[PDB]
Amino acid sequence: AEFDADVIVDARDCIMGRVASQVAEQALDGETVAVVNAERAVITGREEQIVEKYEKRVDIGNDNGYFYPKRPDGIFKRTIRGMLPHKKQRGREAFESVRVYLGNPYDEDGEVLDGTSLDRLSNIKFVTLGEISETLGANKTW
Amino acid sequence: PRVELEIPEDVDAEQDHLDITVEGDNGSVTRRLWYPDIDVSVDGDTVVIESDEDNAKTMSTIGTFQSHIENMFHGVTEGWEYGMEVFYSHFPMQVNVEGDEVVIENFLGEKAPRRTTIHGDTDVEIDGEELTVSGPDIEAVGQTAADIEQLTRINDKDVRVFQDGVYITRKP
Amino acid sequence: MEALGADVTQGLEKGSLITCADNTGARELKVISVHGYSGTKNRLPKAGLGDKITVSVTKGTPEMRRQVLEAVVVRQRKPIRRPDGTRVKFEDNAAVIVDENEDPRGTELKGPIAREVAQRFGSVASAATMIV
Amino acid sequence: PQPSRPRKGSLGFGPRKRSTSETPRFNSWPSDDGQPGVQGFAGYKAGMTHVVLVNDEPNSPREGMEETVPVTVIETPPMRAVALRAYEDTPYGQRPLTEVWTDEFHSELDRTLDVPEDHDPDAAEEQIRDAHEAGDLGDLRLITHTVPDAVPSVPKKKPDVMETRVGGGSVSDRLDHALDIVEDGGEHAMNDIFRAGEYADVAGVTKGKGTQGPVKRWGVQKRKGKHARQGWRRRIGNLGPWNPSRVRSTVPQQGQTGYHQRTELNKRLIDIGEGDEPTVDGGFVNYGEVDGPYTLVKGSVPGPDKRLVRFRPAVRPNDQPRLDPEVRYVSNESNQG
Amino acid sequence: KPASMYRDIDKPAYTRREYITGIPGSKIAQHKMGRKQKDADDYPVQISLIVEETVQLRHGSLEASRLSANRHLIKELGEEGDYKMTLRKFPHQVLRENKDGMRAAFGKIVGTAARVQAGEQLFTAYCNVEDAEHVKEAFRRAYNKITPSCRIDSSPAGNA
RNA sequence: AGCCUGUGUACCAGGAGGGGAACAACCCAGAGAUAGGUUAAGGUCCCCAAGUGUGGAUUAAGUGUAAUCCUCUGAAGGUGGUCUCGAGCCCUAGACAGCCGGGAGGUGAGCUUAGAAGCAGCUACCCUCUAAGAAAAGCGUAACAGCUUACCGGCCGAGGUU
RNA sequence: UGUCCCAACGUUGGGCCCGGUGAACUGUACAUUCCAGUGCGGAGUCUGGAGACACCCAGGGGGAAGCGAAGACCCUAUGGA
RNA sequence: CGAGUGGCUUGCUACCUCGAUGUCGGUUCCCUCCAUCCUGCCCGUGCAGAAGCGGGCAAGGGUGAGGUUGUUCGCCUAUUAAAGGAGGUCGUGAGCUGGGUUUAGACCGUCGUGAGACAGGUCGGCUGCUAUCUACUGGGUGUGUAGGUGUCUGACAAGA
RNA sequence: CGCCACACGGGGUAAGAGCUGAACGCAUCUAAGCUCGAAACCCACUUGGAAAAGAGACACCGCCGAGGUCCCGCGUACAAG
Ligand SMILES: [Cl-]
Ligand SMILES: [Cl-]
Ligand SMILES: [Cl-]
Ligand SMILES: [Cl-]
Ligand SMILES: [Cl-]
Ligand SMILES: [Cl-]
Ligand SMILES: [Cl-]
Ligand SMILES: [K+]
Ligand SMILES: [Mg+2]
Ligand SMILES: [Mg+2]
Ligand SMILES: [Mg+2]
Ligand SMILES: [Mg+2]
Ligand SMILES: [Mg+2]
Ligand SMILES: [Mg+2]
Ligand SMILES: [Mg+2]
Ligand SMILES: [Mg+2]
Ligand SMILES: [Mg+2]
Ligand SMILES: [Mg+2]
Ligand SMILES: [Mg+2]
Ligand SMILES: [Mg+2]
Ligand SMILES: [Mg+2]
Ligand SMILES: [Mg+2]
Ligand SMILES: [Mg+2]
Ligand SMILES: [Mg+2]
Ligand SMILES: [Mg+2]
Ligand SMILES: [Mg+2]
Ligand SMILES: [Mg+2]
Ligand SMILES: [Mg+2]
Ligand SMILES: [Mg+2]
Ligand SMILES: [Mg+2]
Ligand code: NA
Ligand code: NA
Ligand code: NA
Ligand code: NA
Ligand code: NA
Ligand code: NA
Ligand code: NA
Ligand code: NA
Ligand code: NA
Ligand code: NA
Ligand code: NA
Ligand code: NA
Ligand code: NA
Ligand code: NA
Ligand code: NA
Ligand code: NA
Ligand code: NA
Ligand SMILES: [Sr+2]
Ligand SMILES: [Sr+2]
Ligand SMILES: [Sr+2]
Ligand SMILES: [Sr+2]
Ligand SMILES: [Sr+2]
Ligand SMILES: [Sr+2]
Ligand SMILES: [Sr+2]
Ligand SMILES: [Sr+2]
Ligand SMILES: [Sr+2]
Ligand SMILES: [Sr+2]
Ligand SMILES: [Sr+2]
Ligand SMILES: [Sr+2]
Ligand SMILES: [Sr+2]
Ligand SMILES: [Sr+2]
Ligand SMILES: [Sr+2]
Ligand SMILES: [Sr+2]
Ligand SMILES: [Sr+2]
Ligand SMILES: [Sr+2]
Ligand SMILES: [Sr+2]
Ligand SMILES: [Sr+2]
Ligand SMILES: [Sr+2]
Ligand SMILES: [Sr+2]
Ligand SMILES: [Sr+2]
Ligand SMILES: [Sr+2]
Ligand SMILES: [Sr+2]
Repeated sequence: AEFDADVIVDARDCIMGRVASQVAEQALDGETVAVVNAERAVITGREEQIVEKYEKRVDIGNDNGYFYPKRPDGIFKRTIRGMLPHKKQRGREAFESVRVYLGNPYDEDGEVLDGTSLDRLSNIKFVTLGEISETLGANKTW
Repeated sequence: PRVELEIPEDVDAEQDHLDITVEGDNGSVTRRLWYPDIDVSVDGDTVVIESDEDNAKTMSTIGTFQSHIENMFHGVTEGWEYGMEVFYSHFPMQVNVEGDEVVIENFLGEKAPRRTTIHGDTDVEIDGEELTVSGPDIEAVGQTAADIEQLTRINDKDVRVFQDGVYITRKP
Repeated sequence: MEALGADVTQGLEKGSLITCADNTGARELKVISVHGYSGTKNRLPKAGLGDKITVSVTKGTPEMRRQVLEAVVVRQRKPIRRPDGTRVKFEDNAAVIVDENEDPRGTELKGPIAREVAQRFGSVASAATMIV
Repeated sequence: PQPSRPRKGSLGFGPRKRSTSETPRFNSWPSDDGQPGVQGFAGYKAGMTHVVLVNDEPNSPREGMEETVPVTVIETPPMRAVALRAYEDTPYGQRPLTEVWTDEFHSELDRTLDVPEDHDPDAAEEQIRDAHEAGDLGDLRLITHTVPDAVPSVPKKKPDVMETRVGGGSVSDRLDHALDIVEDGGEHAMNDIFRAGEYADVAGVTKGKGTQGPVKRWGVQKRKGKHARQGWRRRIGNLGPWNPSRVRSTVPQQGQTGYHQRTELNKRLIDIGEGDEPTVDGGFVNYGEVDGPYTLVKGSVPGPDKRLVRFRPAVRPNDQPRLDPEVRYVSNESNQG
Repeated sequence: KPASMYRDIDKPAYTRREYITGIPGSKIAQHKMGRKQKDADDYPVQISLIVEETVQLRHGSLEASRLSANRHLIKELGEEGDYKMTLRKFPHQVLRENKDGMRAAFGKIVGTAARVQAGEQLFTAYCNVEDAEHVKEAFRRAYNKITPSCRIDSSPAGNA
C-alpha cells in the first residue's frame, strides 16, 4: 500500500544473492528499497540440489518454530534479512525500509543493479524463484 | 566453431530468440535450441549454428543441433514414418485409434483397455495387423510409435512365452 | 470373506471355552486363534459368529482331546444385528469342527445355527437341522 | 521388545481449542460443473429417529429389500441470500472487492447487523462487471442468513449469518444468477439446492464437554492392574524422554474437549420434506416438535440439538447418486423410553 | 586381524631372532616362480609391481597376492610356461598383539611382515612380448590384495 | 585413545590485547597512563572495517567457500566427466567409421565316421582365377542350408589410431 | 470375578470460585526460550542461527544433570570401633 | 587377502561427576534413524504358470496375541501382509512396578583353625517433597495495529 | 459393547522402461532436449490461523449518539474468566 522507495530494483534475470547483498548495503545507508519481479529473480546451480536445500528448510521446525517462506515474495525477503542485523535497532530499521513484490506494482520500471545480471544465452544451470515456489507447494498467485 | 546448413528449396525456416520454426509442404515444426554460447540463426537460405567455445561439451550440442535441424528439414518435406505390427497368440488384440489416442482392447485377455495419447500432429493409420505412424516432427512421431509398443509391456511374466503386443517393425 | 449379511459384536476371545455343536466326539473347544485376524497392542484376539477359528479340544473322547483343529462359530451369546435392525442372540456359544475345505468333520450338527453362518458355509448348512 | 502401536488420537484436528464461531465455516467448496447455483444451505438439528428404506445400491445383494436406517432430523426452513460479494484475484490471494445488497430484509436481521439504509446496488454491480472485463474477478459468494424465528423449538430469534459460494457454469452466467437471487429478497430453500438421495458434507460445532483428561480426550489407556492402585489411575506414564528436555505438543494432555468445528463428509440425504412426518411422540427430547421444512440426514451430524448445521454438495463423494430413496416407514415412536 | 593394525611403520625394527621366540612360520610358498632354472636375462620383457606408499605387508598378504598372481600366469601360460616371476621381499619384521588391561602390555608374537618403501619393486616378472599383457593382468590381481596402490612399471620392453 | 610412560624446547598454569564463529596452551603479540599515526596475524559481496580489484586458467560437483584440530574425514578400487602436455603409427596414391557391391573355383581338404561338407576330434593348412576372398574368426545346422569376420572394390572427404 | 480385552456411568470427601485464618521447603546473580555447535568431553546464560507483545488462571510433571543427606558402593589415612 | 563405515555388543582409558546425575527387566507416553520384515513401484533368474531365490528405489503406514523364565536375548505355540532392527542418560522411578541386583535376619554346598567369605544357590526384607523458573496442553486480561457491527482473506502451522 | 463418516483425480520425481541425440560420420535412455514411472514428494481434503510490525480485505451503521456495560430470566457454554 504505497511504498515511497528511493530505489526500485528489477530482479528479473538477476542473481538473488547479489541483489540481496547490494540492497542490504543500501538500506543500511538509509535507502528505502523496493525489489520488483521477485518471481523472476534467479539462482544459479543444479535445480535438483537447490530445491532439496529449500525443501529441507521447509521441513525443519518444531514447537519453537522455524517458519520458512515458500513464496518468491518471502524467500527473497528472508534472503535479505540474513544479510542484516535485523535484531539490532539499526538493522530492523533498514530491513523495514525494504519490500519485495511479485510483478511490478509501480508505474516506473525498476533499474538493473550492476553486476547482478545473469545472461540466459550463456547459462542453462539456474532456476527461477517462481519455479522454486511452485515446487515447494506455493499457490502461484503471480 | 560454426556449421552452415543450406535449407532445401521445398523448405523455408524462420526463427525468433531460441525458437526455430521450419515449414514445408508436409507441415511445420518449432523447436527450442538453447545451450550456453551456441547461437543458431537463419542467414538467408542457410541456418547457422555457431559458438566461440570449442570444448567437448559445446561441440557435442552443436552436432546435436545440426541433426535436429536436418531432421526438421526432412520432416516438413519427406515426412517421418514408423511401421508397426500387432502380434498376439491366444487372445485377439483389438487396436483402434479413438480421438487423439490409440486404444488397445483385450490385451492378454484383460477387461480394461490400455491406451496412450498421440503426440503432436502425429498420424496413426492402422490397416489390419499393420500400423503406420507418421508426421513432420520426428520427436512426436518417434515417441508415439514408442509409446504404442511400451503400452503392451509386461513385467510380471516371462516375455519369451508371452509375446503379445505391438512392435516397431520399421524405423525411418 | 463374503459379506456376512449382519453386523457382529465378537463375543469370544483367544482362550474362550465353547460348545462343539456336532457329533465329532469333541465336547468342548478352546479358542486359540481367529482366521484372517490381526489386532493391536494389548488387544486379546476376538472372534464371533461366522468367523473361522483354530481350536484345541478341551473335553471329549481321548482321540479328539488335545487335537488342534479348525472350526466355525455358529452361535454366540453376544447379540448381532440384522439389516432390519433387529438383534439376535443365542443360548450359548458354539462352533462346528471343519476341515481344510470347510466341510464339517462330523455327520450331524447339534442345536440351531444362524442363517448368516449357513449362507457363508454351505456344506456346514447342509448338515444343520435348524437355521435361525 | 516394546511392541509397536499407533499414537493416541489424531494430530490433524488441533489445536483442540474452543471454536471461534459457533456457526460453521467451510474451508472448501464443490467444483464448477452444472448450471450456476448456491453451493450450500443450513438448518437446525432437532434429534434422531430411524426409517425403513428399500435398498438402493445396485451392487448390493439386498437391492430391493427393507433396510432400517438411522436418521438425524434437521429443520431446514428457507434462508435469505441478502447480498452478493465479489472477490478479486491479487498477488496476495483473493480479497473482497464489493457487495451488492437488497432492500427487503427480514424483520429481525437487525439483531445481528446494522442493516443498510443507503446503498448503491448498481455502482457495486458496475465495479464487479468491470472487474470481470479486466479479468481480475475471483469466485462469487452470497452473504446468507437463517430465519431462527421460523423454528419454534429454537429460542433464538437472532439470525445466523454465513457466506456461501456460488459455482457452476460461466462466471458471467452465475454472476447474473447471483444477482437474480439476491434482488428478489434472497429467499431460497433446501429444495433449490439439494435433492433427496444426493451426498452432502455436513459441518458443525461439536457438543462441548469442557475440560477432559487424556483418557477421554485422546483415548490413552488407564493405568492397568497394580499400576491402577498406587495413586495414578488416569494419568499418562510420562511427558517425554530426558532429551529433548521439553514437553512436545504431541504428548496427550488434558484440556478443552468438544465444541470444535467438524466437517463430516458424504452424508446421504434420505429425504427433504415439510410438515411433521418425522416428529416423535412426546416431542424430540430437549428440543420440541417438528412441523415445517425438514431434512433427513443418514446417520449422525455433529453438534447438540438446536445447533446450526451447514450443508454443502459433497466435495469428494465415493458413490454415484441414487436419487429419491424409497421410504416405507418413519418411526414416530417416543424417544423417551 | 585387520591390516590397519600393522600396515604402518610405527614401531622399532623387531627382527632379532636371538631375542625373540615363538615366531610363526611364513605362509609364503615360494619366492621364485616360473622357470627358475633359466635367467631373467633370457627375456625381452621385464615388468615389476612397484609399491607407491611405504608400508608393512604381513606374510599372509604376500602369499595371497603372489598366489593370485602366479595362479593367473599358470592358467594363461601353462604350468610350465616360458616366464619367471620373483617376490623379492621377505617378512623380517616380527609383529605382536596384546591379547589384564594396559598392565604389562608387551604383546605376544603373532606373525611377520615385510617393510616396503614407496617406489620399491615387490614383484618382478620376465616374459616374452606375447605374454606381456598376461603378466600385467596378474599384477592387477596381486595389488588388489596388498594395502597400498601400486604401479605396474615395464622395464625392458620397447615393443609399444 | 582427549591412552600410559620418557626426552629436548617453547607455551598454559601465572600471560593481557588482536585473529581463529565460540575455544588454557594454533597464529600475531609479551602490557604503565593518555593521545595521534602505521603495521602484524588475519581479512576486504552482506551480516562486519576494507575489492562485488586486475591479468589468466580450471571446476558444474554447491565439489568448494574448513591452516593446525577429540573438533577439518574420506580409503582400497574404479571413471570415453572434462581440461592440458608428450610419444609411436596410419592418411588426399583417400586414412578411421558408416553404407553399397564382391566375398569365387579344385573341394563336400585328408583322416575319423553310418555321416561330418570352415566351424566334434586328429593332421595338414597347399594353388587357380584375381581388384579381393581362410584347408575359415564368431553364431547357426541332426548333418546341409543360412548369417556375418576376415580380405578387395565403390560412395564419402580430413584428420584418425595407439 | 473389571486383574485383563476396554473402558463406562454413578456415590461420598477433596479439587475449582467466595469470607476468615494462614505457615514451610527453597533463593550467587541474571533469566521468554528452541535447534545445533563449543566448552573440564552431560549449557536457559559462551558461538551461530531460529523463535519470542506483557500479564494472569487451571493442569499433568519433560528439563533446571530439581529439592531433601559433606556417597552408603570403591579407594586413600603410618584414622576409629 | 585387501580397503572402509557405524557407534547396537565387548574391551581399553581414567577426561567429567564421590558436600549422591537412583540399578536391570518390564510398563506407560512421545519423537527419531534405515543397514527395509510387510505394503507400493521396479531388475535379474538355473524366470512356462503358481511360487520361489537374489538385487534396486522407497521410512507414508504397519509390524499384533500367547507358554516357561525377573529376565534382556532366546526357546516354543497358534494366528498374520509381516509379525524388521536400532537411537533418544542401554529415552522414560520429583510416572508406575519392585520380580532381579544391592544392607541389616536365616539356610545349603564349597572355602577358612576361626571371625568369616563366595562375582554359587535359596526364604524374608522401607521407594520422601505443597513446582520457584523453564517446557508444553487448554483457559483468560491487557497493550499494539487505531468509533461500531457483520462477513471474509490466508502468510504460516498440524494431519496417516 | 452400539450407530455414522474418513476419494477420485491432478502435478513433479526415484529405481526402472524408453524417444530424439551428439561428443565419436556408426552406436548410445544422457552430455543439451523429451515421453513415462512408486504406499513415497507437492496439490487435492480436514483443523488452527489478523500480533502476518507490509500488524490485512469488504459492506453497512454511527460520531449525540451506532454500539456497548451493569442489571434481569436462562443454557446449544462453562473449574475462575
Ligand atoms: Cl516449525
Ligand atoms: Cl542482529
Ligand atoms: Cl550453464
Ligand atoms: Cl491369535
Ligand atoms: Cl499401566
Ligand atoms: Cl614478558
Ligand atoms: Cl547451496
Ligand atoms: K560420582
Ligand atoms: Mg502387553
Ligand atoms: Mg431414549
Ligand atoms: Mg424402547
Ligand atoms: Mg596454578
Ligand atoms: Mg562494510
Ligand atoms: Mg560438502
Ligand atoms: Mg534428580
Ligand atoms: Mg563425604
Ligand atoms: Mg564397606
Ligand atoms: Mg582397629
Ligand atoms: Mg579422573
Ligand atoms: Mg536404502
Ligand atoms: Mg513368478
Ligand atoms: Mg515416519
Ligand atoms: Mg537398547
Ligand atoms: Mg535407561
Ligand atoms: Mg525421570
Ligand atoms: Mg522415586
Ligand atoms: Mg513427588
Ligand atoms: Mg524370589
Ligand atoms: Mg548375624
Ligand atoms: Mg527376593
Ligand atoms: Na547459487
Ligand atoms: Na520450516
Ligand atoms: Na500415592
Ligand atoms: Na530420570
Ligand atoms: Na610465560
Ligand atoms: Na573473538
Ligand atoms: Na557445500
Ligand atoms: Na470397577
Ligand atoms: Na517438570
Ligand atoms: Na569405525
Ligand atoms: Na526400566
Ligand atoms: Na516405511
Ligand atoms: Na516369552
Ligand atoms: Na541416567
Ligand atoms: Na520409586
Ligand atoms: Na525401572
Ligand atoms: Na505422479
Ligand atoms: Sr559494498
Ligand atoms: Sr462460512
Ligand atoms: Sr482454511
Ligand atoms: Sr505404591
Ligand atoms: Sr538437555
Ligand atoms: Sr608406536
Ligand atoms: Sr591396494
Ligand atoms: Sr570480484
Ligand atoms: Sr579471473
Ligand atoms: Sr568433542
Ligand atoms: Sr585432517
Ligand atoms: Sr580412490
Ligand atoms: Sr499440580
Ligand atoms: Sr554434586
Ligand atoms: Sr537411504
Ligand atoms: Sr515387497
Ligand atoms: Sr536366556
Ligand atoms: Sr540391556
Ligand atoms: Sr523404549
Ligand atoms: Sr525383592
Ligand atoms: Sr541366579
Ligand atoms: Sr548370595
Ligand atoms: Sr511499543
Ligand atoms: Sr531415468
Ligand atoms: Sr490487526
